[PDB]
Amino acid sequence: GSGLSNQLAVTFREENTIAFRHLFLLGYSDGADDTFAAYTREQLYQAIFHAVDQYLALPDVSLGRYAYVRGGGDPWTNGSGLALCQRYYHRGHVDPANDTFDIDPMVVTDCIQVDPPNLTLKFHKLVNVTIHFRLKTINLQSLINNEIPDCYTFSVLITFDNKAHSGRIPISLETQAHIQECKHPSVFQHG
Amino acid sequence: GSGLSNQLAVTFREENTIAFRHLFLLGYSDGADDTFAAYTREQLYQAIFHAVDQYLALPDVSLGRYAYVRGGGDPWTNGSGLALCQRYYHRGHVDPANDTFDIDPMVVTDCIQVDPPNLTLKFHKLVNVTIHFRLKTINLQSLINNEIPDCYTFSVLITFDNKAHSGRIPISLETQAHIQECKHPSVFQHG
Amino acid sequence: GSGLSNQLAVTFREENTIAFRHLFLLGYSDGADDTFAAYTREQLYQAIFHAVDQYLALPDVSLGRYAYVRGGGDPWTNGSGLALCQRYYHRGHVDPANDTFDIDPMVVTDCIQVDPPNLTLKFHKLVNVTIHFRLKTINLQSLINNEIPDCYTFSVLITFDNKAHSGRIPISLETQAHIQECKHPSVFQHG
Amino acid sequence: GSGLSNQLAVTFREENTIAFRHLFLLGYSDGADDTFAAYTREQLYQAIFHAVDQYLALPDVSLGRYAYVRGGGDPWTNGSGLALCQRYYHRGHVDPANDTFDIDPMVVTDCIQVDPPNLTLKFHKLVNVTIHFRLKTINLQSLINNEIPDCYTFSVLITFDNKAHSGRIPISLETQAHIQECKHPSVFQHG
Repeated sequence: GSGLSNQLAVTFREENTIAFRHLFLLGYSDGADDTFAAYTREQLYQAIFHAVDQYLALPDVSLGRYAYVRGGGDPWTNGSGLALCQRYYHRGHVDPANDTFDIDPMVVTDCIQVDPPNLTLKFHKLVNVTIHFRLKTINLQSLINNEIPDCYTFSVLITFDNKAHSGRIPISLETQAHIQECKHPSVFQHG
Repeated sequence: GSGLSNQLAVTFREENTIAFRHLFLLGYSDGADDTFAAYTREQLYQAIFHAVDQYLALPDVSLGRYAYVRGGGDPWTNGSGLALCQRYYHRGHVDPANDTFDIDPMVVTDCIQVDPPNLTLKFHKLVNVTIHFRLKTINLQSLINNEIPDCYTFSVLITFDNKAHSGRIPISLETQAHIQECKHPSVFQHG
Repeated sequence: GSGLSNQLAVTFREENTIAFRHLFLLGYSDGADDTFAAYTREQLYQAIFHAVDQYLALPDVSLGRYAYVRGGGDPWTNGSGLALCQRYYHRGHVDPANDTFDIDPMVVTDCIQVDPPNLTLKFHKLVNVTIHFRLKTINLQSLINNEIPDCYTFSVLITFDNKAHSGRIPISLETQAHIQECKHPSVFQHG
Repeated sequence: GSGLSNQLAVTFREENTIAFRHLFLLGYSDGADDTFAAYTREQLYQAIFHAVDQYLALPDVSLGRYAYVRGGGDPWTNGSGLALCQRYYHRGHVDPANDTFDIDPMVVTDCIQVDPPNLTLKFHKLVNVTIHFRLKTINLQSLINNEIPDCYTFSVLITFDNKAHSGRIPISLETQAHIQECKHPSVFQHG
């Protein structure tokens, strides 16, 4: 009943999240979560594009059934499903060879909008790169616990964090889950 | 003698089972048991077919000597060695884009019979896919403990579980062992 | 001095042994010792041949300097460096399909001799396959502890164990070390 | 403030160091630090060259911004960025086949100088091979803790250790960090 309903819901959120890591993170394998990172530019660009591409090809490859979500204040412009954002110092003259730098640390955010069916990164002044998108899905497992399937909206955030400017960029994927009743649920139930 | 006979028997069952995982599970490696899963359709189809194909090519690749078993009530029709079954909701209209669904949760089981020497999966309404088959083998190790080799029948069940409808499908292989005396065992024993 | 001399010697034996596993065991990686095994015939033949071939190509690929050893009662015939042995039941009619077998458990050992610069395995009656060879090397590290380098003879035994007849064949490599003074050691030592 | 400043600095040093391992060590993966080693000559030469080449291509592949450093007494001749050194016994006649050796254990160091924009190893008398180079970088993360970015000089030492003459050559990368104020730091800071 209820204690089970909660565990099933948490489990549903974790399983989807694990699925998202395998689908969107290039070269991801279980147990690699806090070491997973990019070390070269090619790796980073390959990781960034693979994630956007897997987002576009989702209906054709995923074992789940997800609906795209469009709109919202940040940072999806209208019509937008995926936001590929770039944060860097407004001014970042960095010259270790002469032991100097000149910096305006105000952070600028450039975001590219991608609507569900090119990028020039600023490495020396890059704070980070994020990929934001939402996916909706029905929680069918509920039927086993004799409950009406729920309506989930997963907010997915992939972060390529360069805040340490260490030559190592850890990559992570996190999800927030908004749960509500579906508009029209119908489960035939007599026999 | 006897305490050893039991441990040897358990060990025999576990070793065969581990062998089955390496032979029938595509991409399997030790220590991956409870994380092993499919995340895309291609992976899933590739996993399903590899298992059936390895079953067909068994006599030509295995380091063991297994005999195929035919018949039985469920779910082998007569003449059948391997049953590839599919379980899905009788009715499963699932539309997250419009927050609705319409479901008849009665489970339907479609099984394909494969006789020892094409598949269309229903992802949005798929409960699971199973592969059932039996293999017989002689337990020769018994000779070391000065015992007459036993006759084992291994019932193998491979499950691709989609009950969580999470986008992640864990894959597992389990075995049940039926043990009995062989019809005619002969071990020359004088010298 | 002496406590160090012993640890250095043990360490020398372990390092060489670890090196032997990487050189002679096909697909070997650290930490895989008690799970390392073959599951198909191709794997097994590929493992067996790779070991013999690496033995033949040793002078051209190893980071160490090993001398081959010839002779000895078992199982090197004279002129022999490597013995590839096969043990199987003198008689092993094994027919699980009809639940019978007929066995003469006397073990027969067929060994092929390979002299430092084809195989037909009996799977259903195979007890095991071994590869035996000896390598000599000088223990130079001794110089650090101000000692005269030692003369080591490593007896290497690789076993592909099928005694469980489980479809799984664990593969292992073990070494015995015979240590003695070298015939003529000379370490210039004035400055 | 200060407790954070220290942890951030230590973390900065560790992250850069981890980055160096992924960039310069051929085939490196996390968690492999004390087992990482070469077992054949090809592996060793491939490891040595990959490290030098990655040093030369650094500006084009790294996610960080490093400046090369030239000069210094040991072992960079002037104009030198990378020193590829070789240490071996002045005299090392090693003949295990006849159980003898003749050695002059005085160590000779041959170093090749590489200036930022062929090798013949002596395996039987090789003590080790080292690769020494320095890289400078600005510690930008400091801005988060409202501090002026620091000027770091990383001294990188890669060691291919053959002192055990065991056939196994462990490979490691270590760093020393020299920290000082930058010549001219400027961080605009009003708004």
